[PDB]
Amino acid sequence: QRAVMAVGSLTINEERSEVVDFSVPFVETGISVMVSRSNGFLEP
Amino acid sequence: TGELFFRSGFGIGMRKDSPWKQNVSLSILKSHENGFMEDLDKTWVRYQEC
Amino acid sequence: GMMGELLSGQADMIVAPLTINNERAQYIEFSKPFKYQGLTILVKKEIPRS
Ligand SMILES: *[C@@H]1O[C@H](CO)[C@@H](O)[C@H](O)[C@H]1NC(C)=O
Repeated sequence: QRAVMAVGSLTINEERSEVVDFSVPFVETGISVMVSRSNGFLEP
Repeated sequence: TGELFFRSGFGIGMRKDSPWKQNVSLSILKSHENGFMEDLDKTWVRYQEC
Repeated sequence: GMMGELLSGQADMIVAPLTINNERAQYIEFSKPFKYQGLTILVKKEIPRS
């Protein structure tokens, strides 16, 4: 009860779903993998 | 063609007095986080390509 | 339509592709979306030959 509203980059998770309540999300995101790009006869 | 605009999700139509809000939201989130949604997407929307 | 049928009490839960909108949410509460997809433009493409 230190704050009635929390705003930030808080990812919606199952654990936080029942402990606290959140409104409709405005920006979608999720799990992603970041990796450096690798370099790379009239047939086709 | 074109690009995405006015992006928005889906939803479930329920009456305001329905006591099934949390009991459905938790199940939906569990299914989403357990990989059911991606499996359904692969097995229903990605049959063949061009 | 479906929204009026839901409001009339004939139906209690809806599992169908329904886009969440402010006007719809002002009377019928929704749940967390299953997936995030917007709206695009579909046009039939031609095949240039000669
Ligand atoms: C919703 O879930 C809680 C705990 O998981 C349970 O106590 C409650 O009975 C459920 N609601 C209904 C309508 O069954």
